[PDB]
Amino acid sequence: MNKQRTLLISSRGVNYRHRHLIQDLSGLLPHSRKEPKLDTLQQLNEIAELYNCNNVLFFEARKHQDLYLWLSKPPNGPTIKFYIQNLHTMDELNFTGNCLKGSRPVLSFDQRFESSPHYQLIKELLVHNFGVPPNARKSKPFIDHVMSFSIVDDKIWVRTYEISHSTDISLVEIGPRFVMTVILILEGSFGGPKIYEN
Amino acid sequence: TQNTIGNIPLSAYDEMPHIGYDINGKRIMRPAKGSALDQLLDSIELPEGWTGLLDKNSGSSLNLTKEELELISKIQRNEQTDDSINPYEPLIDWFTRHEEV
Amino acid sequence: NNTKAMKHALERVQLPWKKHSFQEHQSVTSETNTDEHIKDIYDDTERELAFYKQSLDAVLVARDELKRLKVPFKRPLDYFAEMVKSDEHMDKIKGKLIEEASDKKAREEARRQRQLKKFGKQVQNATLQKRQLEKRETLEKIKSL
Amino acid sequence: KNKHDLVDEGFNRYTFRDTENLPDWFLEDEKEHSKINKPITKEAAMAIKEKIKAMNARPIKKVAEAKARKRMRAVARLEK
Repeated sequence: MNKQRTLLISSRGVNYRHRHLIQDLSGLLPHSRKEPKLDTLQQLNEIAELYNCNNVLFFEARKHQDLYLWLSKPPNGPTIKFYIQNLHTMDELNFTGNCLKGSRPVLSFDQRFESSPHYQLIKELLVHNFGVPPNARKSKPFIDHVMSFSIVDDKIWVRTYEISHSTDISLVEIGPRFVMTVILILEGSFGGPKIYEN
Repeated sequence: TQNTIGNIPLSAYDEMPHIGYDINGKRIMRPAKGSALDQLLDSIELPEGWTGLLDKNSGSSLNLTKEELELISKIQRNEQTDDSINPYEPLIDWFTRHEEV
Repeated sequence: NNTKAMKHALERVQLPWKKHSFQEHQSVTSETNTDEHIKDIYDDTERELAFYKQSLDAVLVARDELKRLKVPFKRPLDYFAEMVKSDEHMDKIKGKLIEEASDKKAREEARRQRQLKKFGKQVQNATLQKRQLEKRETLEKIKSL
Repeated sequence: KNKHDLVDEGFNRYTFRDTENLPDWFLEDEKEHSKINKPITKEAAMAIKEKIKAMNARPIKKVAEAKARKRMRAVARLEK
């Protein structure tokens, strides 16, 4: 019943670490239509229109240390500008554990996401955008990891834990551990007046 | 895909009676138990679309269709890939039709 | 910051999850956890454990609801499918873990071998004289009878 | 790559060329120099070496003769 597709795009100005985030998210998401590079705002709807994308992850970097994810629904959806502060990529050696490449995750959430309609919208968009469809073409059956989402100090801390089994269950943390500071929410996709500000 | 095992080597499953698992978890069984005669025949007079690699769906050798083999040859001798087109269309003068004042 | 258009956005974007199976959604909300109960908010040691507790909660609930349906949960150890981190990458991590374990054991045996070089002489002469004490002990135990 | 992808790639620098009416002394100079250097793999070179290898390529005779060569080499390095 749920049928979705993500577009993973980049901007010129993305460094080493941020490139590894597009690598590892394209790994974890089986419905990730990975795209190389974009140069410029309005074009991204049309890219999504070509590949039949239900979602568009636009990773921007203005100053080369920064990262700004522009999560969106293409045709008329409310796009969300983030600023991602902390970063620990997939290829950091302290993390131990193999998730299946693009298996169905389990989305974990928080109480304070239902506190406002504001955090309710990002909660929903993280469910179907950062999540998975039940029958994605590159998706692996037996469920093997989670997506831990939790808010503290007005920012959502994202982690991906591989579940560990013994013969009841453990779970060792891996993958992109990062905060998401909700900067801005537009009314339409990359156009129209701004709904939310900080 | 319907075999759902990625860029892993098919060295694994050579000792199994199945090639991997698929969406909604069930056993993709290896399709046939061929004769030793047929296997020796396919190492002397190799199959039509023989490609030397192993299929992901089944342990059997991945062959090619007649149409694909035709398409590879038509790339290498250049021979017009997309048919139902004329190589020599009449120059339809879409701009000189209307005289300038 | 008008919540009106936000609710209008929730009208268009959302899909009915309660009107369908869990498998279509697969999102255990860990409501009743605000994660503001954590002491040492900028120290990230209690915070790691608190996030771990939240994750483990959602895993157990998802295990229950997914077991309620006839869809399997565990990795069978019978499909060797493609994983996120490559095998050479996993050999790098495992290499590092065995390296750190060998370094810890190296410092433990360092204390051991240094003690053997310091008190090796005393070990020699004590064991030898104790052996001779045992010689005279046994010989006295024969000479008495 | 599927059929649809190769049909795109098929339109080269060298498409839309007549070949049947033309004299041979012209085509034998075109066909030598009409080869677009597409990237290869080791994976393909393996199979094409496995495709060309014929039956009498490695009999018992030539295996025994190969060892007869290497024994003579192992003797020639004790001649010094």
